[PDB]
Amino acid sequence: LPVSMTKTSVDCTMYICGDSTECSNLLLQYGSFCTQLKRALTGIAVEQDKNTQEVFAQVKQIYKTPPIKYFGGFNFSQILPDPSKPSKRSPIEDLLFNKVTKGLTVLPPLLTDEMIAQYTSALLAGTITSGWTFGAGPALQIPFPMQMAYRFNGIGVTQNVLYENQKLIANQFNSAIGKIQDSLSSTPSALGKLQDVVNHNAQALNTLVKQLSSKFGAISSVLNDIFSRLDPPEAEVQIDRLITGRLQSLQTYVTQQLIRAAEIRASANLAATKMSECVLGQSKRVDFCGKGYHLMSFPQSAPHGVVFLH
Amino acid sequence: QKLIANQFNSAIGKIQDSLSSTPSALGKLQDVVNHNAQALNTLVKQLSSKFGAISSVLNDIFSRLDPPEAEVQIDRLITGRLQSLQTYVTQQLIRAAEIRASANLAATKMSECVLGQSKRVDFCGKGYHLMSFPQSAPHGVVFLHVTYVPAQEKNFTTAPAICHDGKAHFPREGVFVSNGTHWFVTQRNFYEPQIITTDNTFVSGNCDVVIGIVNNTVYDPLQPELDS
Amino acid sequence: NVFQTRAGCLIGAEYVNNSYECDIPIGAGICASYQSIIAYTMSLGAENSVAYSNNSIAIPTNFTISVTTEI
Ligand SMILES: *[C@@H]1O[C@H](CO)[C@@H](O[C@@H]2O[C@H](CO)[C@@H](O)[C@H](O)[C@H]2NC(C)=O)[C@H](O)[C@H]1NC(C)=O
Ligand SMILES: *[C@@H]1O[C@H](CO)[C@@H](O[C@@H]2O[C@H](CO)[C@@H](O)[C@H](O)[C@H]2NC(C)=O)[C@H](O)[C@H]1NC(C)=O
Ligand SMILES: *[C@@H]1O[C@H](CO)[C@@H](O[C@@H]2O[C@H](CO)[C@@H](O)[C@H](O)[C@H]2NC(C)=O)[C@H](O)[C@H]1NC(C)=O
Ligand SMILES: *[C@@H]1O[C@H](CO)[C@@H](O[C@@H]2O[C@H](CO)[C@@H](O)[C@H](O)[C@H]2NC(C)=O)[C@H](O)[C@H]1NC(C)=O
Ligand SMILES: *[C@@H]1O[C@H](CO)[C@@H](O[C@@H]2O[C@H](CO)[C@@H](O)[C@H](O)[C@H]2NC(C)=O)[C@H](O)[C@H]1NC(C)=O
Ligand SMILES: *[C@@H]1O[C@H](CO)[C@@H](O)[C@H](O)[C@H]1NC(C)=O
Repeated sequence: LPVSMTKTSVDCTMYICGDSTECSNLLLQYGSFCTQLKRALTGIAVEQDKNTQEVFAQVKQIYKTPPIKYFGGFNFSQILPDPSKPSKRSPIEDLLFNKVTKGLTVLPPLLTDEMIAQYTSALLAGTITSGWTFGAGPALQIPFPMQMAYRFNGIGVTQNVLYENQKLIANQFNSAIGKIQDSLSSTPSALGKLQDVVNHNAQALNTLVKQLSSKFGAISSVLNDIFSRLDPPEAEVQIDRLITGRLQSLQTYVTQQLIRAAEIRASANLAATKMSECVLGQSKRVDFCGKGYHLMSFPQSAPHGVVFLH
Repeated sequence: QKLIANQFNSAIGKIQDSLSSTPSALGKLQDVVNHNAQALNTLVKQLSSKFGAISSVLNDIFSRLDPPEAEVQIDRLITGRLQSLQTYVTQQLIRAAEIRASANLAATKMSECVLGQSKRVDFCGKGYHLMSFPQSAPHGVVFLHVTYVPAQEKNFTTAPAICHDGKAHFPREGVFVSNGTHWFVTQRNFYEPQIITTDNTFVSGNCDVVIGIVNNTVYDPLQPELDS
Repeated sequence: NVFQTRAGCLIGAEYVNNSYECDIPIGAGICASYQSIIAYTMSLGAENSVAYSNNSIAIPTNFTISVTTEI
């Protein structure tokens, strides 16, 4: 699920007029268009930051897994942080990170990748050591087999079913984790949503930049060329045509950015709901936290998004 | 009952005081109002723009110039004002879509939190949801989520099952806990230790399969009756 | 006071090793606040290690009724 896109900002006067002061003076007659563009882009950026905050900052505590990582035969090494790795990212998180790759500026996000990794690690530690109790109050520890017996009892299967064949269930879970790692490492188009986000942003910026070389019905697309080859009285006309074209292009870009921001906000709200209702608890809503009867979910951070292991 | 009622009353009073003292809590509706007012103000202020023409006054353009060129200037003014108006309308449409999403969420919250008790975690507030109360606000709605929050936890030693006469007894509803010497069965969300009997446990299989099973006696209520 | 950050170079505040919750977001995990003006790396939260063992359970012995507002 995508969560946020890149925070972008545009220099209106620099984009449209280069280094010409007469062009800026002419632009001054058009009102506060650049002000509206700045306000829209600032709103989009703060919205992206809020999206990340609502999706990932669900806990006020940073929980730690015990040094002795034995959970009744359940193997969690593929999703727990790797101390050997300098970035402290889980192997699945590392694979996810690897598999996803003027006048215009890109603002860095407020939360670095290390902070989101710490949030996901806290979520995993809380949901492993304390079950779902940490999402509703103080974290109360419970042995993992008993937590899984709770979760089996949640879906209408008695405790003895799990307790009598615990080893088989643990082996199946470990095999499933290995298989999902292999499936992510093999299928190339599994991460298509985040890549489409990145590609859409890059294409929009490149199109906006490429539009700057369009004549827009004028004699030339170079501002200094017009200012150096023509006298004023028709120079104002030519420059007016150029600048009105460039305002049209920039306004179109801002409108598409607003629409895409709304779409990403809807996706981020869905991701936050999924986090709350599948990671912090067990969900009876069918087909909401995976196909079949839901037991538990594990979050993994990804570039511009989040990955859920149902 | 008295303690719960007192806690509820104190919580409501605390909420009233918190709203009375914290201004930034009610900022969403204020942001809506500010956005609408700012957009309308910008639209009004845009009228005084030349839009590339010589004058921002239409009748002054008619009067001071010849109609052959005044018509071109007025065309520039008209296209500029149409652009401003359509920009305002487009931003209003996007904001209206966002408000529609918020209102749909609010209606769902009303239906699932006020008209019933919700098992969805964190949907009707932090903690286990009990009930909710709606309150009207300018351009919005305020929900008062009443939730149950556990407190004052205590350590115990637990076992998955109890082995008795070669039979494994599992808790019917609760869990097995021990204070150090004796074993009890208690409900999961509140400490109410009780004697382990055959009425609150069910038997399933022998003791050689379950890992961590412990040895303890299980009381049978019927034995004293036929003992006499 | 000149501080070099990932978002840019910030002039007028000094970096502080202490970590507090974010007040004025800056970028790349750095926030500014007025105590003079200081810049710091925001703190995610207070660490809390859960005493996990394979035969220990924590059971609440009390409760509190909580009321919260959503707008
Ligand atoms: C948990 O899983 C990990 C990997 O999924 C296991 O690590 C493997 O251990 C075997 C032998 O111990 C090695 O031959 C493999 O190369 C290891 N794999 C990796 C990726 O390191 C681990 O043994 C499992 N069990 C525990 C208790 O950690
Ligand atoms: C664990 O709880 C049981 C029951 O609450 C305790 O057993 C009772 O303890 C009291 C006080 O020590 C005695 O007066 C009773 O006679 C005991 N009942 C029985 C049936 O023996 C037990 O002492 C507690 N253990 C610990 C370590 O606190
Ligand atoms: C629980 O009780 C059973 C039954 O008394 C114990 O099983 C006995 O174990 C001893 C020593 O291991 C053997 O000599 C007996 O033959 C066993 N009896 C039976 C019927 O199998 C069991 O060891 C007890 N559990 C614990 C932890 O002490
Ligand atoms: C339950 O017992 C555990 C361990 O006996 C307690 O965890 C200890 O907490 C203290 C307080 O900070 C630490 O100094 C110890 O290092 C902890 N021990 C372990 C093994 O982590 C835990 O606090 C107890 N729970 C309650 C509610 O008292
Ligand atoms: C559960 O907590 C409540 C408070 O949240 C306790 O009520 C207190 O009880 C003591 C002694 O009975 C009084 O001195 C306090 O004034 C009470 N507090 C309030 C707010 O009225 C209650 O005793 C606790 N229950 C248990 C079993 O410990
Ligand atoms: C619990 O774990 C410890 C060490 O991790 C181990 O010695 C002990 O046997 C385990 N308990 C059970 C019932 O397997």
